[PDB]
Amino acid sequence: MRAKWRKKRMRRLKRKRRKMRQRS
Amino acid sequence: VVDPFSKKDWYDVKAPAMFNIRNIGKTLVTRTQGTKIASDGLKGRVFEVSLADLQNDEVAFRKFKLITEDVQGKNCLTNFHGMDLTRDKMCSMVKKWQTMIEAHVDVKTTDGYLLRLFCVGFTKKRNNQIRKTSYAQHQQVRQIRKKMMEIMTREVQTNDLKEVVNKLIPDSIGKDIEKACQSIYPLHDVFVRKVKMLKKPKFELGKLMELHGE
Amino acid sequence: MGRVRTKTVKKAARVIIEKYYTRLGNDFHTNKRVCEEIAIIPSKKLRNKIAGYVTHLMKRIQRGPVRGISIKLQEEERERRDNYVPEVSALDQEIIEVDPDTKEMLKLLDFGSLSNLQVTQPTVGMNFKTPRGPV
Amino acid sequence: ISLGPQVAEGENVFGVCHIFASFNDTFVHVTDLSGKETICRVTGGMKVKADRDESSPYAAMLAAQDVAQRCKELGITALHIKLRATGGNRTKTPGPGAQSALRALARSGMKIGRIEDVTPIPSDSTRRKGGRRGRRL
Amino acid sequence: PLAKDLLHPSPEEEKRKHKKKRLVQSPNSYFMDVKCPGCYKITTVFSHAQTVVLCVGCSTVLCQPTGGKARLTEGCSFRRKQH
Amino acid sequence: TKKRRNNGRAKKGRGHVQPIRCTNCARCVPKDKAIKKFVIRNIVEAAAVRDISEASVFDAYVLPKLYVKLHYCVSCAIHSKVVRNRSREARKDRTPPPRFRP
RNA sequence: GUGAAAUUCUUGGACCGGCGCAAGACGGACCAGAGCGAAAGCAUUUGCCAAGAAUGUUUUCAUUAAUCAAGAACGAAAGUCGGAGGUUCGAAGACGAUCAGAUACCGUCGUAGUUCCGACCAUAAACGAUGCCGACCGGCGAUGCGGCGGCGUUAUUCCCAUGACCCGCCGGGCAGCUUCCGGGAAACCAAAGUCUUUGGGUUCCGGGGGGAGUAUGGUUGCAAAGCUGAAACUUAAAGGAAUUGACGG
Ligand SMILES: [Mg+2]
Ligand SMILES: [Mg+2]
Ligand SMILES: [Mg+2]
Ligand SMILES: [Mg+2]
Ligand SMILES: [Mg+2]
Ligand SMILES: [Mg+2]
Ligand SMILES: [Mg+2]
Ligand SMILES: [Mg+2]
Ligand SMILES: [Zn+2]
Repeated sequence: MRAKWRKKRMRRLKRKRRKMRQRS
Repeated sequence: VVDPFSKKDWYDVKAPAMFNIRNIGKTLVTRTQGTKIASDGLKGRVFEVSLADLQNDEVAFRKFKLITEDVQGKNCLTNFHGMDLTRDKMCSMVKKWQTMIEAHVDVKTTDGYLLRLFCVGFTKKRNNQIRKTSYAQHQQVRQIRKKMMEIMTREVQTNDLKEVVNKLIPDSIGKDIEKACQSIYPLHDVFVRKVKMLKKPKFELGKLMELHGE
Repeated sequence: MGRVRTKTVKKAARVIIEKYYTRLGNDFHTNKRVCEEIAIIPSKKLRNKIAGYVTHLMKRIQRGPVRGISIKLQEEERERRDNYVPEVSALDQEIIEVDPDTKEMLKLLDFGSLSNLQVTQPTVGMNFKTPRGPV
Repeated sequence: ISLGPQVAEGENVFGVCHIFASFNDTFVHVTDLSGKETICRVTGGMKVKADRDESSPYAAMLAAQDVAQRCKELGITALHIKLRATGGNRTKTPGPGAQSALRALARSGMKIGRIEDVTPIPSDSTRRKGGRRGRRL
Repeated sequence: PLAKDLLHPSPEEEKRKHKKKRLVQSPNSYFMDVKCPGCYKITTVFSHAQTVVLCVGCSTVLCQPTGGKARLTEGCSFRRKQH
Repeated sequence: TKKRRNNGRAKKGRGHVQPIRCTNCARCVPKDKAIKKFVIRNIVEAAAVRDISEASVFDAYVLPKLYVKLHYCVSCAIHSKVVRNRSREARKDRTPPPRFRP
């Protein structure tokens, strides 16, 4: 996988995790 | 259905007395019907024509505008409206390993016309020069340009439009710029690249008629 | 087309020219006859192919040197080339074009002031370099 | 009549032929010396129906022949030439129709004056179309 | 050249060398007697003068300071001082 | 593996160079990196120089020249065969190719 | 307009040509292995404002210096907020193509943006993938600046300067060619040399590959995100440079 798009996918996952922690 | 080229009648074009050739060529326009006056139809027409076609044995890389201002009979009387260098000459002017100097000035003629003057020059490599590049330092370029501005305006604001045209037909100004600039940096292909009209003095009919007369 | 000689025929032709030069001549048929006994060649086609290139080579070497070598051909051609034997040497010039700097060097050597020598006008302009850059 | 002036036999009359020979099209446009009055304008698009040969030499030479007979019909013998490419920020060399229209006009009974390039040359244009990665092909 | 005589270099290359890169430092500049026109006295002007030196008695300027060395006006005779 | 000492561009003392657009595809290419081919073409092709000169009303006219400076990205330059791949030693030669004028 | 097309505009005068006007961008060719700047970066003319390197210096102070935790200024583009302006181009989006499909590459429009002012952000393959200061160690030809010399040609005038060239020298630069200086795994590098013959001064920083620049904590931010930053677990290779072959739309 292209490293730039792996980085972009990682940012999506981080934003999802922050959403779930804020939910709790 | 019927073609309108039958309704078009032909006229001739007449140059100012600056030149030994008087007839530029022929135009066409429709007849005068209703509010459509053919006289005002011809007025405001420019004619990009070679200087060599205007003189006898001059160069062909200059071109004049020669807009019409008065029409009488079959004669469309034109007056000087601008001069420019031909595209192939300007493109051949630009060379690598040398410096280009350009200047633009605003000069008001004693007659009244307003002229924007464009002049270009290039540095020169000596016959014995071995260095590939002939570059002029920035202050040298500035002094060349300042000299170009001052001794272009000092001869054009001092005489009317008629004297201006009859002195730029051999580009005697470019020779004067070229001669004066040698003490700072020698130049070879110096020409007045372009000149354009900005204002016109209230369209005196007598001034046009004396410009085409005595 | 297609008459190029193989290295087999060429080298064999050269070798017999090296060893047997006097025995051979300008005639093709005579050369092919001497080729019979100075060397053994199992093929008649190779025999007269070798002999054909021998006559071609010997015709060339009759008026010049080639990549083949004969010890005689070295010695008599060095005995020849004696000289053009000019009546005088080419370096005994009555007057010699000498730069003023050169005469200064000669008087530093102390061998200056020779009536044979005469000084020349130094060149002026100092423009000896070619114009740098393409043209 | 004859749709022309009363010019003498020896004296020639000069038109101006603007040849906007870009890619995919070949404009042939003969006007008068002022340029405000046109005599004839024929284009390779109006001479062919294939829509891909609109800048082709064949269509350009057909346009040149057609405009030549119209100029002779209306009484024009000589013709200045102003060749023009696409210009602007786009390409600057003329397309394939410029050369065939030039030869066809000359060979169809016409005189040639002065030829000049009038391609619009920006000092510095706006941003060109295509993006910074260009036309990926 | 491995065996260059560093201790005793000939004067021409010492003069050619930079002043600090000489074997012993020596300024390139010098003082010189300058005679302004229309006077009698002799004034000293630095060869690398930075200020406009003025002949006191005679009105005309002597040297215009430039980049490297002073610019002596025409007619100003100058003599060196002990090399 | 640094292929070229100059990294394929003539930039030594600069930090940044303003770009240009390829005249074939409009690729944004640094100006010091692009291939510049300055062509001097005849206005009229060599097959029709006769027809224009014959039809010219002037007794002696000189056909003009097109002065177009062309800027290429290296991909359009290679595709259009303006520049070719060279050997490792051949790449170090910066002299322009011969004109083969005679 | 394209490979061919199509969407789109068109007898309402499209395109083309001419004369004009307005707008907002952008400063071609000259423009270079050229200049400046700490980098980012900087190209129309003229003026003003401070600033700066180098050169010149028999001027002045006399060690005032080098690198630097903490801290601080600047910092492409994109992005955010507020206000103007919106020409072109153009994320998103729509349509037309193409394809088995085509959420694309191609074409026509087109939002945010691209432009300016202010306030944020602090990130790039921010690259020379290469710390700074200092010393030493080959040659050659150029080039930019400054200075010093000299045959000569040119500029004008009546002589010198003084400019344009020409032949050199010095110093500071951007670089280049060559070399069995030496180094290195080699590619290559006059530095990436002066290294087992190992120590000039001093910052930052790496420790097999992944997990992972992730989790968590703290801090910055309007947000996007930035800075700092693991572990469990998993794996015998991952990599670098060159060589031969094989293959290439
Ligand atoms: Mg491709
Ligand atoms: Mg950069
Ligand atoms: Mg349509
Ligand atoms: Mg930005
Ligand atoms: Mg906004
Ligand atoms: Mg658009
Ligand atoms: Mg240190
Ligand atoms: Mg590790
Ligand atoms: Zn391209």
